[PDB]
Amino acid sequence: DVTFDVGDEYEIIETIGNGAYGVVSSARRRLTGQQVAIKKIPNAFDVVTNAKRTLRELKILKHFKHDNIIAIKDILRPTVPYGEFKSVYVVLDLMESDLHQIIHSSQPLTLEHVRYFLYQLLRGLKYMHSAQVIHRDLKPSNLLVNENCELKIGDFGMARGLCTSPAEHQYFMTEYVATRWYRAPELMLSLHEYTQAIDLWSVGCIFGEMLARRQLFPGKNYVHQLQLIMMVLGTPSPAVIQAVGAERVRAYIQSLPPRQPVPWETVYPGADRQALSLLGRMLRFEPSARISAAAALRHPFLAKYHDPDDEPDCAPPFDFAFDREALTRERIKEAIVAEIEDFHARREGIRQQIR
Amino acid sequence: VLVIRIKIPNSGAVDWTVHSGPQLLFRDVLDVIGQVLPEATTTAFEYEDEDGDRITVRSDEEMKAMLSYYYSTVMEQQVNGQLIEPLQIFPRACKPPGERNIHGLKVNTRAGPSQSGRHHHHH
Ligand SMILES: Nc1ncnc2c1ncn2[C@@H]1O[C@H](COP(=O)(O)OP(=O)(O)NP(=O)(O)O)[C@@H](O)[C@H]1O
Repeated sequence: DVTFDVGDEYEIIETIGNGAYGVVSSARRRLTGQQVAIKKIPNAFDVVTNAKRTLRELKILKHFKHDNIIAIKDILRPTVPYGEFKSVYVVLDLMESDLHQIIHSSQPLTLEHVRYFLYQLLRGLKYMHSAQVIHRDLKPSNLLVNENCELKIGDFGMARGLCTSPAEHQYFMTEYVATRWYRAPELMLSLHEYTQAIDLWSVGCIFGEMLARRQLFPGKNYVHQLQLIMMVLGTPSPAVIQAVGAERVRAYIQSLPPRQPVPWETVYPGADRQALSLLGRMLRFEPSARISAAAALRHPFLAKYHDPDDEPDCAPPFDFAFDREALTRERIKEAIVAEIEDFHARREGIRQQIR
Repeated sequence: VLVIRIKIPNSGAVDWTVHSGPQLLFRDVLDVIGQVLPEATTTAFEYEDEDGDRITVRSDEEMKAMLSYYYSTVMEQQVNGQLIEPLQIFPRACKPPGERNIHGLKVNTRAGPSQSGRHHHHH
């Protein structure tokens, strides 16, 4: 179902990118000649969860303006007619590649590339985290990159905010899905504590990935993932082992010999002193011992790029009520249509420029 | 009605004529700013007090103190029948890359979701 009719503002050039919930293509704005990405989301209201995920994606990206977070340049107005409007078209910055493609190539990635990539990632996150937004699926392929090493965070469909009042934990895990490789212990263990720290486990994995140029914990299934981690980190302390909410994985946690951590200096033998020190501060079982993105920006490893004035918070926090968990499919379409209209309706050439 | 004047470097000024209203939000400014300054991202803007001292607005809250001062400033002016000055704001110049003191990366051939990979290309 990938057919792009964007017509007459834009000219489509090939196809770059694929996934669920949409297909992306390179395009050129006709008269200006500006190069963009266009992401078609075919039949985007047909399924209540895909519907929420779409509305969730538009509202989040509209809220942000940051050089390290991917930006919506345009959202095509419904073409003629409404006619049970189906596919949504969103225009974005054209990004040439992604960190996964970079990390795994025969191309050199120096310590200096990892410093600058890690810096930019942490920058955008400080921003997103102060909006009280947790990305929740952060992996090298979701981080877009271009020839000049600009790094921009993508893929906000998995992002959720809050956590709300004591509910919903539990239902915090619905719908979602994510590779277990970047998944955080509290998401693995149902630890009933879900914060922006979730993303910082993922950063540590990405950071380690960039140093070794191979996945840090590529688990083949659930306990294997749980095991691969425990190899290097050792077993979780009794306090976390007792904080496990289900299955009981607490059982089989209660089992096994208590293991000990492996110093990052052996797991990455030839690796920078500072990088390892920061990597260590990010990967920890307890979310509360994990360094923040805001504080990580101040680590000596990043000292070269650190600019307090250039590292903004996101001014009003994002408001995640509008949570659609039941919230009938049609009213969701209305809201998605409610955006795109507002998006255009906020211009408003309301101003005059002195000659 | 309120007019905000946006000083834009080496160009001129933009005069934004607000609704009214209420209410003016910090974002409403940022959104107008980024709209008149398309090639940049602006998270912040300053404005001058009686002393001529720049005072920065990073959010709502501080927005409210700008409006408070400027409204005082407005009261006094045409009480004396003086010509009413627009509220003038100076968008804080933010760095482009910029941040990257040095280097590039290849995008021609990716392939490639490797592990030890990746087996593909082309050119
Ligand atoms: N702005 C962009 N510039 C260049 N490539 C992009 C851009 N956006 C997305 N892509 C590529 O297209 C792919 C699909 O876009 P994406 O937004 O991730 O789809 P989706 O709704 O996230 N599907 P999924 O990845 O399964 O969750 C991405 O993985 C990118 O590799």
